[PDB]
Amino acid sequence: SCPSVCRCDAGFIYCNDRSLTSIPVGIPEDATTLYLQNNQINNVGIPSDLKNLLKVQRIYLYHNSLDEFPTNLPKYVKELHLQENNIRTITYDSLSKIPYLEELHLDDNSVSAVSIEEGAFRDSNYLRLLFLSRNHLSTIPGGLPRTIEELRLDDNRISTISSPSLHGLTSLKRLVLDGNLLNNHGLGDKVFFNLVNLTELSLVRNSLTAAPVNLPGTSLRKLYLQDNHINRVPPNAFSYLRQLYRLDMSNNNLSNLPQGIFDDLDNITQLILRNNPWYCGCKMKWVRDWLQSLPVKVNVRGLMCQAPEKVRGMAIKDLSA
Repeated sequence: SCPSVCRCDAGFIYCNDRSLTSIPVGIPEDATTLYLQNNQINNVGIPSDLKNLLKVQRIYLYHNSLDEFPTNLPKYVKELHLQENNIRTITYDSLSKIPYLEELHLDDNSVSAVSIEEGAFRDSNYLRLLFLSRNHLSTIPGGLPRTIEELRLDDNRISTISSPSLHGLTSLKRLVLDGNLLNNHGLGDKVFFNLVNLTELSLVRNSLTAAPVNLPGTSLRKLYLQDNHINRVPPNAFSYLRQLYRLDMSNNNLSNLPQGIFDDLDNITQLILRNNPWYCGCKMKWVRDWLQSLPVKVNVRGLMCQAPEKVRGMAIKDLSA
């Protein structure tokens, strides 16, 4: 039942790390897992008798010679790994050919905003986990199904986010937008407000000049704004976030905080504000009284004076005038 080069055992077919250019024509009728990882298999190397396999559920095709989205894939593919390859073309035809698809992997690929077909993902409503990280995507695609729970777009070329692109995704929980050229104007006017089930949001290493407003405080626990150029934070930005557990704002251009900003945060435990040139004067004296009243279980780190030079390297909670 098994080929000469590739070796299989009770539905688990291991053809991996054998320097194969094309998949073997014959595979056992009854299968569960198919390993084609770390090989030289290209888009043309896929045989015609691959779609005939019904029992298959998970295929590992990462680190291969794929140029576009694979064709003639099996009728049932729950888990599909298409990472570390040169995939550029993702059309409606190749994606709709797989009626059942729970999770799709697309890490370290040459996928852009214009490469994807307009409303391609809208057909397959089984998608829950989608990873579009380490790609050349200029913007988040509009056509996406509501069933997505986890979405990752880290280390991309995203500059602007369109409004109807993220609207409608009710069951979305995690959204990662790291290593992008996203500014305060580039980010949607209202784009996170509708995401009610959103728990984790990451905006690490972006061109953001200020903290965004209209954030959902229904399920959000972790908010990441690390390695940004945030100068001023409005009082409405952290307001209503009564369920926020962690707040990381390391490496930012913040100098002074306005009165009544962390008052709405009730479930707050972590308040990271490291690498910030804080100006310790008279207008921000409210922070001194705030830190000595509640922060016992709540920890505020990196909140030290940088201006003036006389009181540099000292905590606001210990200082008094």
